[PDB]
Amino acid sequence: KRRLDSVITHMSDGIIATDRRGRIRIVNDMALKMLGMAKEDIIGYYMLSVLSLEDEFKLEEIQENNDSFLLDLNEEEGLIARVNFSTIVQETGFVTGYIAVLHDVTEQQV
Amino acid sequence: RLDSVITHMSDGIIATDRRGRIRIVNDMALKMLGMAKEDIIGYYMLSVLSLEDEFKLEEIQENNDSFLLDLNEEEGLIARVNFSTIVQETGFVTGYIAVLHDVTEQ
Ligand SMILES: [Zn+2]
Ligand SMILES: [Zn+2]
Repeated sequence: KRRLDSVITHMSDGIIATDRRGRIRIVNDMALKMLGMAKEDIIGYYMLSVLSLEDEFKLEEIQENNDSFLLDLNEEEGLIARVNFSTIVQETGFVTGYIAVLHDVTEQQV
Repeated sequence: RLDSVITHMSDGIIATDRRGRIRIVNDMALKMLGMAKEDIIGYYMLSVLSLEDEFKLEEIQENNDSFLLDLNEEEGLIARVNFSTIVQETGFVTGYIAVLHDVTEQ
């Protein structure tokens, strides 16, 4: 996690944070609305499976500096999110978790 | 295959269906284009970008090059445009993405 670019975040963003093993342990309400899912169907499940990426992408491929993935989060309700993955790291460099920031393509700024 | 693509909050974004017709466009893309939403939605992305002769949808998947476009008349804006595909679990395309980078962008 050398640059902060992939943790640039806005208040309308969906946030997912996982444990050491990539299982969702934090998910904010916006992420649940983007995903059309319930917190109970999310907590403890694998982030990459919930994001429908488990067969094209694995945790090992989340690098120190990642770019973004454009995802169709809800085809049933026309939502494109640019998705920024990143590792969480303690004081000596070791991965303790993972982050997904879900940016609505149509999100606004000032 | 998942395309990884560089994006910034200030970039214009255009999203299209399988036919390449614009369905989603953020406010920044409309500012860069200098065009109104209702003249953009449902029109061909490559027409709105004036590439219609020099680029084709079929080239997007396999292409890696980004292109330099002059975008706004009596505003004269230069953008770097990156093309990629939207692909779901199956592995089959649901549309296409245009990312518009202002060249003076930091
Ligand atoms: Zn955002
Ligand atoms: Zn940019």
